[PDB]
Parts: sequence; C-alpha cells; structure tokens
Amino acid sequence: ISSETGEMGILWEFDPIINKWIRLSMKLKVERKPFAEGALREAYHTVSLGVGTDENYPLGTKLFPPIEMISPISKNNEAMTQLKNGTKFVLKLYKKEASRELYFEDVKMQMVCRDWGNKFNQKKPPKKIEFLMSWVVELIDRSPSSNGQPILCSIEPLLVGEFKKNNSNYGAVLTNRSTPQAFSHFTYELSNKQMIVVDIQGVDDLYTDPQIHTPDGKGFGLGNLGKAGINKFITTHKCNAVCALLDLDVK
Ligand SMILES: Nc1ncnc2c1ncn2[C@@H]1O[C@H](COP(=O)(O)O)[C@@H](O)[C@H]1O
Ligand SMILES: [Zn+2]
Repeated sequence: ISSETGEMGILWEFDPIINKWIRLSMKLKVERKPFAEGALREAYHTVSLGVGTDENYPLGTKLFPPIEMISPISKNNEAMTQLKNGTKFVLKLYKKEASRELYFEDVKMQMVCRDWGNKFNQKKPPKKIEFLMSWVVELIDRSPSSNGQPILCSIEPLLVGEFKKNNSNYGAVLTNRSTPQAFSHFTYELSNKQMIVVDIQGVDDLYTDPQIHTPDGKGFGLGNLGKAGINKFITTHKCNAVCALLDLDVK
C-alpha cells in the first residue's frame, strides 16, 4: 500500500477454522539491529507500510504449503487490521547456524494454541488469556541465502511490558503464577492427553511462542518432545486454585 521506502513480503496467515493458509502481501520497514535474542532467533522492531493482496506474485507450478491447503480467496484475514499501515510489530529471524516447513509449522502451532486459549477463556477463569497472532513472511526483496529458497521469517504483534517465561517445554516452573500452569494442565486434560501446551511465556497473560507436545511426537516442530515432554510436565506440576476451579483431576 504505502509509497514510502521499505521492503515487500509475501505474508501467510493460517486460519484453523477453515483449515487453510491465506496468502497476502505486505510492505515493511525493519530496523537494522535486533532488540533481543533467544537461543535460536533474533527479534527486530518493524513497522508496517500496509497490507495488500498477493495477485502480483503468482505461485507457478513443489509448493509448500501444498495448493489444497491454500484458500483461493483471501479478502478476510486478521492481518489487514493487526498489521495495518503504521503498526509497530516484531520480526523474528533465525541466527546463522530451519527448513521452509518449520516456519509454517511453528505459525500453525501458535494458531492452534490461540484456539486453546479461547476454549480456556470459555470456562470463565479468573484471568483470561490470549495468544498472539503469528504469520510467515517471505522477504522476497532480499537475496536468497544458500539456495533459490527465499529468506523466511515470522512476524507477530509487539508485546509492551516485562516479558516473562512461566514454564518451559521440559518441566521447568519458572514463576509462582497459577494461570499459566493451570492452562497447561487444562490443555492436557481436555485434549484427552493427546496434547499439551507448554512454553507459556509473554507479558502478563498475552502469550507467544508456545510449544505443543503430543504422545506420538509428530508435527509441531523440533520442540515437540513427545511423551517425555508430557511426563516432565507432570513431574513438576502442582495444581493450584485455578486448576481446582476448572475441576481438573489432581492426577
Ligand atoms: N512478540 C514480542 N514482542 C516483544 N518482545 C518479544 C516478543 N517475542 C519475543 N520477545 C522478546 O524477544 C526475545 C527473542 O524471541 P524468541 O525468539 O521468542 O526467544 C524473547 O526472549 C523476548 O524477550
Ligand atoms: Zn493442575
């Protein structure tokens, strides 16, 4: 949309309720230096210069995600309000030394957790939670890295405030707060033990970068540690007033 200097990107949004990816474009201006780093990625402040369609950037014939997983229509999406021209947000790049599939899997995983957030909030707990949207962006104006595969990154809204990690994906309980731990326990019980959401982290109860474990270990990226991840959560978990309010089993 905007005529100002920045760079273009193909923007991908996953929508769980129709089970499709929605493909868009946007222009963005990203700062030169990151403002934070974790173990694997760096985060950069970025501003949006508008969201558009992908009609100038045809797909052609090896596509991931596959064509049947892509919505033919993209007129409605969260990006058009949440990343509208002017918005400050965050872009995350992996450090030098992540396949194409994993960017998409991590964004899908976050959208799945966001759904679990809504389901938890429907039980009217004392504190509601929310997982941020997340999106894949192909930075198409940048030079390809080792191959004709473009530069990929993920983007999400800016969290304002003190960022805290509340548990990890392997059993750590890092704060005293109840709601995070009760949420993890909720996802375990109400999924009939088919999955658990951990790596609950963010600002207050606005969360981002969660991790799912499933018993069979498949999908949900490299952080999916299977039954081991699940058992490690169980070992350290102490039920709290929120667990009890949600009528969860003290097993
Ligand atoms: N959405 C966000 N808004 C603001 N800060 C963030 C956000 N996500 C992550 N951070 C911070 O940036 C660091 C690097 O991101 P991560 O790759 O998720 O570890 C985190 O450890 C946080 O301190
Ligand atoms: Zn509990």
